[PDB]
Amino acid sequence: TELTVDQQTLLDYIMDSYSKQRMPQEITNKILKEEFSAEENFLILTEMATSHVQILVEFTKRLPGFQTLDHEDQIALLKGSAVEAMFLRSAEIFNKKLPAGHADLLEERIRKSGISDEYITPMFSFYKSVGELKMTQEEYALLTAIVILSPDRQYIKDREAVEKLQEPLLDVLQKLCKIYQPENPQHFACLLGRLTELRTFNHHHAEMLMSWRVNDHKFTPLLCEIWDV
Amino acid sequence: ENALLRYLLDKD
Ligand SMILES: CC[C@H]1[C@@H](O)[C@@H]2[C@H](CC[C@]3(C)[C@@H]([C@H](C)CCC(=O)O)CC[C@@H]23)[C@@]2(C)CC[C@@H](O)C[C@@H]12
Repeated sequence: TELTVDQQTLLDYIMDSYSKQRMPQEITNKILKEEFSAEENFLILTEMATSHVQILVEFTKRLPGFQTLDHEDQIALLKGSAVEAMFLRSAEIFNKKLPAGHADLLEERIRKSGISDEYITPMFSFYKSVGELKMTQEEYALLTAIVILSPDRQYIKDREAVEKLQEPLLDVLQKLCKIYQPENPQHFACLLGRLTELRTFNHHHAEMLMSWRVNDHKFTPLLCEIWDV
Repeated sequence: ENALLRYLLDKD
């Protein structure tokens, strides 16, 4: 049950920063009330995603060292992580602890919302898989944290400067792995795995986009820019 | 040009 002071600080700071913003009540219950419609569901889901993107961009702005990085690189990392992050969040939301409320319902909206059942089946498989890992808020926070902090992102001019900030997070997730799940482990390798995994999922994602349609509705200008089009 | 994101980066 190790965990140095420098680490617990970081984890405490990150876990603080992780649960601050949160999804606005309005957009949230919007899935509980209001009803179905392949076009409505698309609007709801497409609204949220636009929100999540705002939240995320705040979290990454208050992640140790972040504002210290070259301005361009900062974009890059955000442009770079936006989807994957959402995947993790998506993961976190779905599997694990059913608060017996809206979430199980969120899946219905996704199911039949102009999204081909050929993409929601493998995707919802992946999520079930990370679910097998039985993670904790901390892991999700760190995973998201380390993912936003990837030096191997298509355009960042200075990778060393990004790593410095990434390693610490990485070292905290690792030692955090032994502790919560020592039975194996490999669990820390497995996780870094899913990271490499969702990276190819960002690939199926841009494709499935150009085929998602729904009447003729459009994507919020933000998504159009962070989901390319 | 990622103008929307930039705007969200600097004071959201
Ligand atoms: C088949 C899988 C779906 C879920 O992962 C959906 C995303 C859209 C964004 C969400 C609605 C996420 C939401 C913005 C999280 C909000 C929060 O912060 O709580 C969680 C569930 C996500 C779809 C439709 C669209 C993008 C595709 O890659 C995955 C789809």
